[PDB]
Amino acid sequence: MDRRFYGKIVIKGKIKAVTGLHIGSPVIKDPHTGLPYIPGSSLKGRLRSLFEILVNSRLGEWREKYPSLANYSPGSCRPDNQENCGKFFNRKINRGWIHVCPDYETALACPVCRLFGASGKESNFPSRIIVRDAFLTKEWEEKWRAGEAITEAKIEVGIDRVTSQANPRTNERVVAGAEFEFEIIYNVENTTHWRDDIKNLLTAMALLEDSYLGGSGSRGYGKVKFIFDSFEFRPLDYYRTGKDEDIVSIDAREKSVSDIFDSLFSEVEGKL
Amino acid sequence: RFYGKIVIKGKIKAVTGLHIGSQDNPVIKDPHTGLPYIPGSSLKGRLRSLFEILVNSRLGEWREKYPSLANYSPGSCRPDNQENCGKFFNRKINRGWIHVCPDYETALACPVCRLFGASGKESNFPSRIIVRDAFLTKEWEEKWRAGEAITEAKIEVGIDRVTSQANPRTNERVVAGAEFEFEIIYNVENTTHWRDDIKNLLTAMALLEDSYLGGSGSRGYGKVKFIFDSFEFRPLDYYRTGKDEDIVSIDAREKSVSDILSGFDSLFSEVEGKL
Amino acid sequence: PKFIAVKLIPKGPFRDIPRADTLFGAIGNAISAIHGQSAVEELVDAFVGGARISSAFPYSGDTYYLPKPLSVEPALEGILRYTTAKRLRKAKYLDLKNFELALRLRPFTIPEEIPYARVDVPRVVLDRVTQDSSIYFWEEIRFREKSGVYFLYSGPREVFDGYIAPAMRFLGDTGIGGKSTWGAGLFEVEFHEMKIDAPGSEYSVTLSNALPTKTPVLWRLLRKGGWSFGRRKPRMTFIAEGSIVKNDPGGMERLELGLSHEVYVYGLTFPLGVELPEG
Amino acid sequence: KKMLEKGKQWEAIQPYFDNVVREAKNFLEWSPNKRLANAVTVAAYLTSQGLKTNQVRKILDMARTTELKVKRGEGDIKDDLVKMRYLLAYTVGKATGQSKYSLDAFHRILDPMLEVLMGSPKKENFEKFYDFLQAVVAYHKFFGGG
RNA sequence: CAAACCGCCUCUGCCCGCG
RNA sequence: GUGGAAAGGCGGGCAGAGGCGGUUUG
Ligand SMILES: [Zn+2]
Ligand SMILES: [Zn+2]
Repeated sequence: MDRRFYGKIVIKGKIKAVTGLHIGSPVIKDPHTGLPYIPGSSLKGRLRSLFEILVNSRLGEWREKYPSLANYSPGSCRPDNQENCGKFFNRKINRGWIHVCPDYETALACPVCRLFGASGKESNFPSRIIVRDAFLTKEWEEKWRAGEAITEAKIEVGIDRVTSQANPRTNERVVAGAEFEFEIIYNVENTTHWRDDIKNLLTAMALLEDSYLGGSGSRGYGKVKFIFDSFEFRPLDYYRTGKDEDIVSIDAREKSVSDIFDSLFSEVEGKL
Repeated sequence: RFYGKIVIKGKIKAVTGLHIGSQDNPVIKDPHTGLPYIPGSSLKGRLRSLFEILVNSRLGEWREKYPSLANYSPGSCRPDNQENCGKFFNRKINRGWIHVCPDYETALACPVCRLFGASGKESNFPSRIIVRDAFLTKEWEEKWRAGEAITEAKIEVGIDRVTSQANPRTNERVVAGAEFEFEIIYNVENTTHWRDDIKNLLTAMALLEDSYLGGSGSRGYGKVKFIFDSFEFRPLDYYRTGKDEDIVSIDAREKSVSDILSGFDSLFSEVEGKL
Repeated sequence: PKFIAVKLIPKGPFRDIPRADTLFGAIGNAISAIHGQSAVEELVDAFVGGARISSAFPYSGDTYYLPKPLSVEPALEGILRYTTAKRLRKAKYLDLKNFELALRLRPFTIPEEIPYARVDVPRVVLDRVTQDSSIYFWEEIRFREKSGVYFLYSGPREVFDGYIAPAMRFLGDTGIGGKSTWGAGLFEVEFHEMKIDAPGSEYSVTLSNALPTKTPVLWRLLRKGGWSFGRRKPRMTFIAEGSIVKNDPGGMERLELGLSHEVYVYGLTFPLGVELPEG
Repeated sequence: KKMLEKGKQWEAIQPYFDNVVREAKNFLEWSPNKRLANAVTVAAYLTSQGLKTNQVRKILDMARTTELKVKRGEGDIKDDLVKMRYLLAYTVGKATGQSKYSLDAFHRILDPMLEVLMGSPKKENFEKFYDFLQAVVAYHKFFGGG
């Protein structure tokens, strides 16, 4: 029922591996250029996985703003192996539990599922964000071309508690400071709730910026920072005329908690 | 009638990995050589879906240019399960709902079915573009004969939200950076409709620059990129006599946003002088 | 027997190896769009009085295949192995050199490779709101690298030069049958000459779908219909190719179908001489 | 011969171990099964000695760099081929121990396949040493050493 | 002018839906 | 005067949880 389209807010910028960055495969590398990269699967599934638990904590405090959160109650469906019952984490993937709403009209009011999309039997909601793969920037293509190391091999160990017998292994991780260039597209399918979706995406970006991305993470292998370049709007008439009619938010030197908001997005409000 | 055929040629650049699938998930490949390819239907229907959504946004604002969008209300016919009750996505093929017009003379004024084609009952407006099938550029067959990998195998995982349990699957994705070679042949059947049809086709292509093409697109598997070579008009007299009468516009280094405005007042000034 | 050979270098996959009935329909629809109504009737009169075309047969890199005559089945033992006799009866397309052998009832060889593949691709239909899918399968003829399809033309040269050669340049950019908006029936056309060494007898194999005016000698029956501007054509009993008539010129039939114009179905023969056994 | 690498296989698989190795004093010796057939017998009597395994991967990364330079990486694929000769004996020029005798069955096969590459094809003339470089490691893992 | 060791293991690795 | 016309193999899914480069040598 009723998919519309008004435009597409485009978020561009850089991902700064403030510490090392492990996304296993050996870090993944695209087969052509040979450099490492960040997928969009590894990033959408980690913005999601944080905003999940953010909703699960506030699961009762929102159900007058987001309906169909009334039909859940916190926890997993593992202590009673059923698909759709009163618990929030209501899909089995292979042996593990994940919140995906099972319908279109249920998931249109879920805050997680109107933004990261859903699936199901006899109904399906598709996403509103597109999270593209993040390759190395223009600087680091050439820092690779100038001969620098782009990855490292780190050597760790495991010590016996009684006799101090130690047992090494080798991880392989992107060097610190490496910088990848990303893009996130929110598809404005309704002009009532795009503020809420851009603000929930920024909540997920802030929670990722305090947590890690991939790899061990609890041992230091994460720590991504978001260096913003351009929010753009690209309205419905950019695509027909082709002319530069798109509204840009000026945030080249701001934080993901500094966007989050009424001062930045005022022309996007007025353009409706 | 018929007044010639405008042939649009160029290249597609899979800037991110391109995945289509062949029913641990393979991609579709030519059964004889083994190279991948982009189907013509997978490209055409993605263009049609994008332009359907764009039109459904604009059923109030184009009612004077295109009539027979006055017969439709913006929405879908899935809840009230009568076909063409009055919503836009009115025809049900098997389990999904598409906007396909039910007649000739209602689809001559609807901008989707005038270009992409309708089916109806006793009527059948056929399409007006031919989205020719897209194969790897000969540079990327030469890279295929240098032993280089032309597809990859990407392992993804699903993870329990409480206990962090890995649940992995693999997808076979085309190597990012690949090049395919497309062709789209528009049939000039009525000399009024041509400007609006090519503008709508380029609008549908430019929505595809910011969308994806098949497969897990929101997990980063689309990002297609059109790189035009040339247009040709191929007039009615060309198929009669077989000389070189066809106007060749040259836009070798132009994108689809640089093509809709920059060349449409200028690179089609020669074609409007021949109609 | 000097024939013009039209080669259809494929740009994609066909829907089927085109019959003569859907080659002539495609030529008529080309001529009505680049010339007019009154030049399709002159095409039809040229094929009534003179010229004939044949069905399309596969080629693969300068080897041209032709259908097997049915004249070799009743006396395949007198030619001659039970494995060879069975594989020599199953096979459909003989090579041009072998085909000229088998027209004279000589021992021949079948090709050990077919130039195409009938593959069925799964497609899907997605609704625009929920992206909720529905599969169907679609069959098509997917060709190899140098392989493709061709057909033969007899008759005069002003008919070829005014009608069939413009029709082939038109139909290269709107294909021969099938989902031609997926870029299926499309091709590049190029013309050669073929010469066929054929014995001058009373009996003729037909290289096009016959629709005869009298009973033939040995035949292989083929019902098919069509679709003419949306209207369903009734099913007609053609003879399939490679079948033996004697002195039977075939015949086109005009249909009714409720249109602005009559619709001809190409039921003419394409005779090559053949040597029979005693029955 | 899985039960070979027995204890006297060092005194059994050095029948003609270095003669044909010195006869392969260039890279493109023989494209056939003689590559694998030599590469099994090379590791067949290393295994009776020590052969500390994981001190090799710098050459693996260096061959990866030269292979990226095969894949349109750099036009000069000459300096990294010399940097292996710069690191040819520094390992036995760093520390010695119990597995040194297996290094005696490792250093004698270096200079037959290392002095070649100054006037060589950079993309070509390289895959056969690149195969012998991995099949010895592979069958040495398969006999049970790593 | 560094003596000696340890130089990866533990777990899942395509599903629900269209015919 | 084409066994045709219309039809996106696609929606959702973090390669992840755990592990001192360490033990002895005036
Ligand atoms: Zn939900
Ligand atoms: Zn329509």
